[PDB]
Amino acid sequence: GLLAFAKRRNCCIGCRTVLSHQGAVCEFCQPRESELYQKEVSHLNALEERFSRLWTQCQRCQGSLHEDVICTSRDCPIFYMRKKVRKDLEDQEQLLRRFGPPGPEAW
Amino acid sequence: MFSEQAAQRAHTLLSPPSANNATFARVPVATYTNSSQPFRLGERSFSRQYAHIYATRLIQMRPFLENRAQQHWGSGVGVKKLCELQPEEKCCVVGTLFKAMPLQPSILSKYIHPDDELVLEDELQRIKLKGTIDVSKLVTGTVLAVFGSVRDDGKFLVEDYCFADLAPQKPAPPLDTDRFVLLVSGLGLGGGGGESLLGTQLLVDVVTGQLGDEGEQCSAAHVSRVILAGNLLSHSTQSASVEAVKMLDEILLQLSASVPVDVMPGEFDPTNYTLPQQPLHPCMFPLATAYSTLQLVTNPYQATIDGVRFLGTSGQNVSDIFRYSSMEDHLEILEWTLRVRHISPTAPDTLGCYPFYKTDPFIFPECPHVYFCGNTPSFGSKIIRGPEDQTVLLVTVPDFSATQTACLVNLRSLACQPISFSGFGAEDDDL
Amino acid sequence: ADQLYLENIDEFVTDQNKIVTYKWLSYTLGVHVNQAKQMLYDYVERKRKENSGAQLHVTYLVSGSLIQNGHSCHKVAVVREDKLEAVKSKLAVTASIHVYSIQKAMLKDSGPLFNTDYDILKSNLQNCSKFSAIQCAAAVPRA
Amino acid sequence: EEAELELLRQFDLAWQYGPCTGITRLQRWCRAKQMGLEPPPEVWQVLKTHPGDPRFQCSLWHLYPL
Ligand code: SF4
Ligand SMILES: [Zn+2]
Repeated sequence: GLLAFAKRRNCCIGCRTVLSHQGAVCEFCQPRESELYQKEVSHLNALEERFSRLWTQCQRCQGSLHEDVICTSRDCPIFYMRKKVRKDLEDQEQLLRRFGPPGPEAW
Repeated sequence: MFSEQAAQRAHTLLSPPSANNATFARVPVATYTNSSQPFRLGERSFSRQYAHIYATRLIQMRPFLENRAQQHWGSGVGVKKLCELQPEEKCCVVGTLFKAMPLQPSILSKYIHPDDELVLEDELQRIKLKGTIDVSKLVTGTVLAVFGSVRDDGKFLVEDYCFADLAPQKPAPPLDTDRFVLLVSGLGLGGGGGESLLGTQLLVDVVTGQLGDEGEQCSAAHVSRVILAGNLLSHSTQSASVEAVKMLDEILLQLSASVPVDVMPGEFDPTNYTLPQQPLHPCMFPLATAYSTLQLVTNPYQATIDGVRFLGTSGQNVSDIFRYSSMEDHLEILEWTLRVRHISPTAPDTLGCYPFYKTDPFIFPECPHVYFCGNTPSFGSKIIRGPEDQTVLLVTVPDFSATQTACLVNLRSLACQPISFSGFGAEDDDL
Repeated sequence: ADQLYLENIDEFVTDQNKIVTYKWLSYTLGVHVNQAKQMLYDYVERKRKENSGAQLHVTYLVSGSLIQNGHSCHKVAVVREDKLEAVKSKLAVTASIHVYSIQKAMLKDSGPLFNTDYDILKSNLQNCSKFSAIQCAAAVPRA
Repeated sequence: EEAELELLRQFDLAWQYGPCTGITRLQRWCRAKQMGLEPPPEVWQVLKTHPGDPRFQCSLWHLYPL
């Protein structure tokens, strides 16, 4: 009920201080930013490796490589373990867009 | 080529001091164009499934294989869908392989086993395959045409089969004065020796213009570009990485002073895991981003360097094919990858990629003049011909941490020469 | 003129007991790189013609072409004082000879010859193309 | 309506336009048109006389935790 009326306060990635503006780093903890980018891209890297091992296992348990998967088997660990990594990746991809882009894209 | 011209003058340096010493200038790079835009991913939405990729791969690769099976087996054509086959009748089928291997790990060194089946699959159904076909040279994900008949046990008997082949290739303009290009891979900053340190120092000292006589300084001034291809920080164990980016920043500063440089992410480098790897973020390089001669690019990399067009990877497709096949020669695997018209056919089944849905971007749409690979254990180079007028130079770049070898590519004669660096070690010839 | 760098090298080498590469002796005295190699050859020729029995050890550099199995490679090596002529006779074409370093008491491997160049780079970071034979034009600090 | 909701349900299961349960309906219509397989000009003419309704502009199983 109340959960819809969010404010979505941003927070510093280094020391957890809520503040106005969208930049990821805090003004006291700004120098140590290359290390804080280094940290958490090795987490995105390990979530990417878990998405792909799971969503292609359903293709081999199903039989076909060219048509959709429909298997909501409640006794398979595969089901609902393939559902949460989509959201982990959704969240961890958006935390790294706090940092700018590493280049242009319209050239 | 290079070492021929490096002796073409007089030698001044075993002499007492002089009034003047010669200087030179770096040759201009008056044409360059990056055309690796299908690998730069701006939106990056997950939450699709991997079935949109196989369907567009088949739909795009089908007319090439029909048009080659016509002129390879005769225009009295018998091409037919997998469901409309009658028992014991001669026909041609165009489909996608699937290799059914045990010993491939599931969720809960080679991996080929003496028994494993091939299955030809289309969008609606599958069929098994036996006959005259290679069981261990082929991998899951190749699209091909095949000739034979449906037998009585439901299986299929194969007589001969054909691949897609090389794409068209427009000719390049010839050059006036020879320009060179240097290729290095796998420095391994973080661990791997001390002879690698003096090797890296001697390499940057030669290319920057600090070392050797006026022969070497005249010949290293003609090197137009530098390409560093993946695996810059070799890592011993993840769970070190913070102190290595400082030294990589210093080295890229000392190279960005004189030459233009292109830097590519590799197997261990701070980027994503899926195959169109995005460029490195500039916030890890404070010093080297002062100059506009340093560039950070995608792992898959195309370019047009002085008319000659380049395409390369950091050696992740070739070792993946090496895992699940029987071929050993990395130059042969690179040429085979060229022969089936796909940079990485084992994706996604054992090599992860992004879930595209509009068009598969690993199909070759044209033919490159040069086509290199990444972190291969030894040097190799070759020239191959097409059916039409298509010639391609194939280079495998060695790994600097063991061999200490780089490659020079001439842009007018189109040849490749190795360069090797070796300081003296703890060597005493009186024991 | 000559006595300036001759006395500077004679106090750097034999008194402070240091290891002098050409890049260290070009960042100390503000000299071109080739002129620094010529300076070191001048010093070693004078003090090896004077006495013949000094406490002096040299290391050179040899570069040039080679053919191992058909293919033409280009081999570059930093070599000691005993093994020069054999390395010169293994090669096919010769392309570069100069001097790399001198020592007081003999080392065991190529260890400290990287430490010296690295440390003298470490404090001198706004100039490395300053004494370089190649001066490009588009590389000036812009971004 | 109630006849336009079966035409879209028939466009969504024809195998000659693609394996589509992850994307929108108009994206799959334009994907087939690019490759030009044979999109019909009626599954377009109901996706223009409507606004952003989730029971026209969505795949059949856009619920359903698959
Ligand atoms: S969810 Fe589990 S049971 Fe269902 S297809 Fe995937 S692997 Fe098989
Ligand atoms: Zn903070």
